[PDB]
Amino acid sequence: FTIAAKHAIAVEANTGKILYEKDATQPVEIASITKLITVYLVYEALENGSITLSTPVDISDYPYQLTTNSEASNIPMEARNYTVEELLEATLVSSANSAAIALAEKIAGSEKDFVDMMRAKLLEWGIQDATVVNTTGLNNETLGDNIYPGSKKDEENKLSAYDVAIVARNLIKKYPQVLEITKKPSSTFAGMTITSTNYMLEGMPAYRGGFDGLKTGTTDKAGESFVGTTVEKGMRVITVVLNADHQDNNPYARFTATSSLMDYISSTFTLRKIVQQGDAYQDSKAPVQDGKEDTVIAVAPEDIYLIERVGNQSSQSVQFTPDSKAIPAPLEAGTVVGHLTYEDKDLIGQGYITTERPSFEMVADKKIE
Repeated sequence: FTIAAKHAIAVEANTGKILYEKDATQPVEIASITKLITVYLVYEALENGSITLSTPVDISDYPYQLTTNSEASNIPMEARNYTVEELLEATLVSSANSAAIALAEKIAGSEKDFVDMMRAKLLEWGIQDATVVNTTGLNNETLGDNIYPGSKKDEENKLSAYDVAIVARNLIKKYPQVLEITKKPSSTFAGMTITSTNYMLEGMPAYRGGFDGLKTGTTDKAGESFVGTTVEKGMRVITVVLNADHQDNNPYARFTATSSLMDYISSTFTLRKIVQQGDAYQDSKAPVQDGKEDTVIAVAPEDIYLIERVGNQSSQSVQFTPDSKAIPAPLEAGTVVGHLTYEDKDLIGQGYITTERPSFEMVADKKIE
C-alpha cells in the first residue's frame, strides 16, 4: 500500500505508535493545520482561567480588515466582538483566520508574542524542526505588513507529518473536548451558520463512519492536506495526509486518500485483548513489607488491549510486570502497584512518536495490614 499524498503518517492516538508513514520527517508547509497548535494554547488559557468560553473578544483592524478582502477562509465579523467559544468554533470548523488571530491577540497581546508562545510549546513537545511565523497557516504575502519581524514575505509555517501527529496527539489527549467541536458538521456563529471543511463528518460527501476530526489545510505550497482522527474497530487513529495528489475529478482527494489510509490500517492491525479487568497477567504480585507480605495480586482494573499485526508468527511479549519496588503498608485496594509494559518489536518508521513505550497500570486488588 502507498498513499496518494507526498507526506503522511498514521498513529494510534493513545500510545503514539506509528502504523504508517511516508516521508514523515521532512518539514513542509501545513497551511491551516497550524490552527491546532493555536487552539492548544487557547485551551491552556481556558484551563489556567485567564479566559473563559463566554469571554468577549475584540476584533482589531488587522484581523477585521483581513476579512473584507483577503481570499482567506473567513466569515463576516462586522460586530468586531465575539465570544472565545464563538471564535474557537469559527476557527476549528470554518478555519476562519480572523478567529485565530483574534484569539491570539486576546491571549498574548499580539500575534507575534503568541507565535513565540507556539515556538516554545513546540520545543516542549520535543519538536525542534518547526518553522512558525503566524497563527493561521496563511502565507505572509497574504498578511502584507502584519508579518513576524524577521520573517520573509512569502514564508509559511512548516512542520513534518511526524511533528503534526505529535501536535494532534497532545491536543486530543490533553483536551478531549476539542473533539466536541471538530466533530460538528455545521454550527452557529453569533447567528449565521458556519459549515465544516471536514467532509468525512456526519451527513457529508466524503463521510466515513467514526470520524470526528481534526483540521484541513490548503495552500499552494502545502497542497490538499488534512489531519483526521477516528475510532475504527475500537481503535483511535490520528491521520496526517499533507500533500494529497491533486485529482481533477475528486475535490475530496485528501479525504479519499485518508479513507484509503484507514482501509489499510484496519485490515493490517487490530486490538487483541490480553488482560481482562479484575485479572492478573501472570499470577502477578507486587511486594509490601508490613502485614501480609507475599502478594498483592495486582490486577487490571480496566480492560487492556494492544495493537497487533494480523497473521504474525507467535506473538507479542508484553509480558512484563515490574513492580515499583517493595512498598510500605497499609496498601489500599485499587492503588497502583506496578505496570504492564508492551515490549513492541514491530516498530514502523521510528516506531513511536513518543519516547515512551506503552505501559498500563496494574492495581492492588486487596488491602494489606
